[PDB]
Amino acid sequence: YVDVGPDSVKSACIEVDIQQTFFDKTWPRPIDVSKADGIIYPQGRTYSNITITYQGLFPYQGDHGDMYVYSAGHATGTTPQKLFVANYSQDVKQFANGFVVRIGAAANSTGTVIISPSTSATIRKIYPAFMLGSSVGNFSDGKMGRFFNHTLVLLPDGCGTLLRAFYCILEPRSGNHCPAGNSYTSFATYHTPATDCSDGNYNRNASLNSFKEYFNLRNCTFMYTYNITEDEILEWFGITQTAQGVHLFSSRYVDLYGGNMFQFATLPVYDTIKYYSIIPHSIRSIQSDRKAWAAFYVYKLQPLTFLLDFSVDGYIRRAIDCGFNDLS
Amino acid sequence: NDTKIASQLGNCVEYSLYGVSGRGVFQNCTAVGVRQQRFVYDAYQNLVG
Repeated sequence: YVDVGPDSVKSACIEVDIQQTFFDKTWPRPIDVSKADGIIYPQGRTYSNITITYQGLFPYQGDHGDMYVYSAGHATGTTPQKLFVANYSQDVKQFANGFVVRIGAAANSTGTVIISPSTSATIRKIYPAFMLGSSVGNFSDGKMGRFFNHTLVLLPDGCGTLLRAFYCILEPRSGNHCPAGNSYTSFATYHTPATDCSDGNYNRNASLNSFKEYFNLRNCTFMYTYNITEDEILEWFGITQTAQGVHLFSSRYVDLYGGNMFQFATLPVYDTIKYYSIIPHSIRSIQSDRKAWAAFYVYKLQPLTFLLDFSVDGYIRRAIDCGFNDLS
Repeated sequence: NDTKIASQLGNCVEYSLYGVSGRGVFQNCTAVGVRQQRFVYDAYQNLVG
């Protein structure tokens, strides 16, 4: 099997307090289809400035999306305290023929800390983590979303510059505040900026090790990694599945400014995905050094058709959802 | 030990490009986007370049 490295020594975990009422916010973001927002570029072909009709999977034009916000854990003084996170681990979703997301949408602006929102800290881009698989069921403590067999994991590690993918299995731990333990609340992962992300040595395993503290990886069959560099300019990302297996898309590799998605990578796994969830995460930074994080959005794909206004440089610049209204 | 047929410029000699095939004349023209999608097409799916 894949060399993920050693099993973490402790079976123990940091307690996860659910603070979900702090995360209720209202910042809807409808798709601006006339800016080609959320448009996945067609596969294997390109076009001139000619307008063409098209059929493919797309987000619904009027959908304002699902919004999630990552936050720092509790800390006081100069040290870490028990985690404070949203109840997003319980948000099981049926897979719906893939999805797309927006990252960094609130970047280069200010907002609030959310978990301790009175601080009114400026907000910055943060990269999301996710899990996918063919089945879900109850955790031994009756919590929602435990997964069966093998699941996909997409985890940024350490700083946003490193990304890893996995296709193995997970095993529960009997330590305090962990899945086989009966002191368990909910699953979470974390990053600790005090030692993680050193400027001359970013911690490539930081997020992975905190993942390992709640679950023992077992029987891993796939791992992949990628290189990213920081950019507060908005990025698009998404996942689809075909009979050729799961595919990964991003706007970052080709079209940093127009935002058109392209298939940056693909995955060997063709096992059908029936469920999807977002992995909760938290920052272990000192409370006075805490920073607010930018809003994050998710939209679901549908077999829609569109006009596409290609640019002479082939970026799609405008589009029309045919079914949105009678004018369209 | 071959004629180096990766390009001609040009007349009308049949071609194969990564399993895409047809017959035609090639010429060294300017670039259009999107670069590195390889195959440029019109609305009737004729390969343009």
